[PDB]
Amino acid sequence: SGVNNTKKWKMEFDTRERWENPLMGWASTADPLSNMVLTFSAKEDAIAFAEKNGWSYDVEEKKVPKPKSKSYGANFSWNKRTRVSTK
Amino acid sequence: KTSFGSLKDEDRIFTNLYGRHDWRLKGALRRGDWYKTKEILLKGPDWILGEMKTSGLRGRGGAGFPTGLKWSFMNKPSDGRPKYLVVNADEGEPGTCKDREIMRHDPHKLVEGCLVGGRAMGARAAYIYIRGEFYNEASNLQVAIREAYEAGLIGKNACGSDYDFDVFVVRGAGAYICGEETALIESIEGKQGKPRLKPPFPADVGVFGCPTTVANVETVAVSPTICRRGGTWFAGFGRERNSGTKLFNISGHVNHPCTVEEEMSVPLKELIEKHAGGVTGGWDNLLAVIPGGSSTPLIPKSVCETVLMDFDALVQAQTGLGTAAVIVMDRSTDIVKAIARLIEFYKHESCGQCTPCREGVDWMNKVMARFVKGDARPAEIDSLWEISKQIEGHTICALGDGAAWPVQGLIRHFRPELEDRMQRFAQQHR
Amino acid sequence: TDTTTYKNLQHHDYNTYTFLDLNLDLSKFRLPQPSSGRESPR
Amino acid sequence: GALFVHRDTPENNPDTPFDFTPENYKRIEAIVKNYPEGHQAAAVLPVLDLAQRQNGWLPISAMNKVAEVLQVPPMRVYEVATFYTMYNRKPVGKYHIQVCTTTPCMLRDSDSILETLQRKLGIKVGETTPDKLFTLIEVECLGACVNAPMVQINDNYYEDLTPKDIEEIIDELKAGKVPKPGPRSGRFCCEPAGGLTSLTEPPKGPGFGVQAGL
Amino acid sequence: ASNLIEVFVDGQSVMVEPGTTVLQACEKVGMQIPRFCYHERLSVAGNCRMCLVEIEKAPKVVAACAMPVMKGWNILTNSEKSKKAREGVMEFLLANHPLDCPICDQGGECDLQDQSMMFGSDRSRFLEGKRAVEDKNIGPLVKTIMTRCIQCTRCIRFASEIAGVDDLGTTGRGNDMQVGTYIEKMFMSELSGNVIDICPVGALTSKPYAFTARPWETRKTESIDVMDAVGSNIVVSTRTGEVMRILPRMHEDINEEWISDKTR
Ligand SMILES: Cc1cc2nc3c(=O)[nH]c(=O)nc-3n(C[C@H](O)[C@H](O)[C@H](O)COP(=O)(O)O)c2cc1C
Ligand code: SF4
Ligand code: SF4
Ligand code: SF4
Ligand code: FES
Ligand code: FES
Ligand SMILES: [K+]
Repeated sequence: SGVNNTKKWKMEFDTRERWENPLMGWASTADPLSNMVLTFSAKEDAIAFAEKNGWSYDVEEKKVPKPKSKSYGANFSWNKRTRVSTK
Repeated sequence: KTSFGSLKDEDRIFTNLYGRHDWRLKGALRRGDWYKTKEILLKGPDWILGEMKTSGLRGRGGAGFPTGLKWSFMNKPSDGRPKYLVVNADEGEPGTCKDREIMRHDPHKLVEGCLVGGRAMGARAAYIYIRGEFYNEASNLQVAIREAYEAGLIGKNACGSDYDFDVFVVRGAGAYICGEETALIESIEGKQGKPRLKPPFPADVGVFGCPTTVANVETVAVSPTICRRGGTWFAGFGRERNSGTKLFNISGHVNHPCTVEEEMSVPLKELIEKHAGGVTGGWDNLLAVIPGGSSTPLIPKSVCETVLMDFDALVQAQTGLGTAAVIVMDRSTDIVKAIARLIEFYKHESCGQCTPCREGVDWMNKVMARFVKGDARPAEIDSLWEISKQIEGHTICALGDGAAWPVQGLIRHFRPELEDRMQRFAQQHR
Repeated sequence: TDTTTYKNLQHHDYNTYTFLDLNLDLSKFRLPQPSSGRESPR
Repeated sequence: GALFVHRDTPENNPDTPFDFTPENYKRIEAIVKNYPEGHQAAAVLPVLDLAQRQNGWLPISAMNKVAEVLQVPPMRVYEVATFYTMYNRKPVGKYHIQVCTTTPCMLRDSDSILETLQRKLGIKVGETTPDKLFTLIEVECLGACVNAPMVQINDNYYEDLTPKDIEEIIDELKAGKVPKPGPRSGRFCCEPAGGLTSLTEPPKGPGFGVQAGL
Repeated sequence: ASNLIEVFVDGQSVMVEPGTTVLQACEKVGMQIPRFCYHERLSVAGNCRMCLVEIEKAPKVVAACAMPVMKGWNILTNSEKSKKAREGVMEFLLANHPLDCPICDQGGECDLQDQSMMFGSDRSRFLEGKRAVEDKNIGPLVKTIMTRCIQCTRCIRFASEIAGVDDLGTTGRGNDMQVGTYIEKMFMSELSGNVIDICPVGALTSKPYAFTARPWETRKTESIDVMDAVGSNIVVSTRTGEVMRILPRMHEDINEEWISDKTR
């Protein structure tokens, strides 16, 4: 339930091929930018870095949780359907 | 007045406490119940609330919150919802039998008090949640309610005052936590006896989601006598802010354990040596007293010498006036065993809804059992104090407080007894 | 006017259905109940 | 001691024959009419208590029958039946002796009462006699503390007990008579022993001490 | 400021609507109050007592998940009383919590472990024996190890409100109160892996995912589900080039916090 990992913008790369090692069965790779994750304080900063380094980018906006009307007294309503049957 | 006690029988409210007269409608009418209650209901809600406020009656349930203000919390226009008065007849707390006595011996006082409180707050019904073990008491209450319904005091014309009121009796099924306000409301609503948080208060969202007020049986039953005799007389009895009469259940190591009606602010020594016949073996043989039921901590004989039976007096004595249940323990008492039995009672009666009470009261029960056996080291005394302080004030209801308080009282007063037991155990193993 | 004898002996001859029989007798004396507008909270 | 997990046994499967009598159905209707409309789920406790009073104990078929009568979830019925301690989810004897062992009863020596019951019935606490006549359990405070020590047998309170008194009560129950409730120490109720310290004079009567203007 | 009230979190002023809880005001400011039983899409329960915070000039700490801010309240979230309350509540949870962390599917995904490290004490005073609860068999999807359960009623509230089955609940009282089904009942509706999601402890784990991987080693890929035409946003958890798990993504306009059982 923690939200400390949803504070900073991240840039990652597209996933490339990971095959199986014939000797041990390990995950072998051929691209170097597989574990490359970059941290930014702003979407515009990530945009500037991506355009500066010449990489084509796909950007999705920050999904924030919608504000919710939480009421403890709704669990014990006279007529509404929000009354709970257990606790 | 500076000395309190010696209450007169002409001023005692529960005149049939001992069941020596008829408990039915004829006996209640002879004793003075249901007199001018139509005039009371016609004088209406604001006058009754003012009478309760000027009487200064506090809750007999435990907390003692001012009854006039608590009942005036529902002095609001209706928002399309019905309003309910609820009577807490559970009486789960140990040491207490007064509600049982007045239900089985003066039930018409309870019914008239339900009518008076329901009119004073504005209400269509009073639900009396009785303890499930009180089957004969519930049947006597239903007989009295049937008598009132046949006489026309209740139902579709409240004594001819053009007020509609219904009194229901609903039985529990064996839970001490169902004596709590919100857990009692849930138990009436048909779920488990788990207390709900505040806010919302029962004066806004209560039983079935209506405005409601849970009140003690003693409070409800002394309401119409307060209305008839005036609030000035009830306030004149007792001290300032601790007024009126009170039912004391004296039990334990006394010669005559009994339920008595006495004026408030009475000395504990005077009360015991007058009504209980004294401590078995004498006042010098007295060791400790739990003065307000098991929720309140214990007090030793040295402070029992001059202590009074007020809310404020016991607060100054680092205790409280709960259900006025005076449990007396002499020198022969195993004090640690008694307190551990109380903690075991709280372990069995906690509803387990919320983590501090659930886990910590189980923890205190285990630690108290090891303390009775002597099976620990004396740092665990301070550890148990810290555990009790963690439980107290962090729980949903006050059962966590009422379980942390006896441990705190035992650690505060009888700590050398604990340490002596613990070192005796250590030396008889090593 | 007797004060020396117990007078709760009516609780001695109570059976296991006394409370609910009294409730069933009392059901005819009561007012109609309020409705929440729903037959159940579901 | 008890477990709050149901196990399917031939005597407690959800096919044991339970059904309310027509009188019990009338009582259920009275309870539902006592509660407000749209809140018939509040009638779980009285209907379950009525089922227990009809059947003795409370089998899972009876609990499901209560659920389907009240149109409430069977899990809500199970929650109530497992939360509340007066509901017998296992068969009990004809007489269910409950000895209170909370602190004031312990001070007034309920331990001797428990020991004498154990020696008289030949059983330990929590178990039933082989003739299915007596179940003996320990309980918390039953609300009659000034009459300690005390037991509850079915719906009756037997108070101010001595070992001889509880032996006489057990003998009367074995013979099949009613032992009559109340204290056995000679006092009628919670009054002080050896005379009354209060309420000695007759009550004043109606219209005494009434304030003016009422 | 029409129909708005000013409150303070650590002295910082913030406008809130009436009915806003203390926890909601704190997360509006930007601090996440610790929680175990509160879920923003479930009903308010208020039982774990982990969201206890101190209001200024108030002697009793209040539960932020249920108490609404009144007016001008200064919520001292990082006060001594709040820290002591959090330490005590975590001590009470871990007193009877079982030492099952290496054999737990909730290895690095444990809210209990993380909130222990962030707010609880670093040692135990529990010298007694821990309780143990027998396990259940509610289905081949959700594996139940109920000894780890901390009785937060999140699964019960989810099944009552969102799944709409009314099958789970608490049986018993006190320390013996057990979450589950009283009878041997198989809890299989759709949207039934979300109890595995919202169970903070590893009491309700995924049986296909049982003993397979760890959250720190699983890589997260944000993708879309194609099992139906809802288009639920998901995370594919892949370790060493193999798809290991499917989790939901928070998208308030499509699937909120949950995915179907077929999707999962
Ligand atoms: C665990 C617990 C048990 C209680 N049991 C009772 C009880 O059996 N009877 C009672 O009248 N009050 C009981 N109370 C106190 C109630 O809160 C109180 O009686 C109720 O709010 C009515 O208030 P009053 O004292 O003004 O009438 C209990 C409180 C707690 C915390
Ligand atoms: S304090 Fe104890 S009895 Fe009260 S709600 Fe919490 S668990 Fe239940
Ligand atoms: S739920 Fe968390 S604290 Fe409990 S055993 Fe699993 S990892 Fe450990
Ligand atoms: S099983 Fe999990 S979600 Fe359910 S009450 Fe227990 S800890 Fe909470
Ligand atoms: S303590 Fe035994 S009846 Fe109350
Ligand atoms: S998060 Fe508020 S008490 Fe659980
Ligand atoms: K989980």
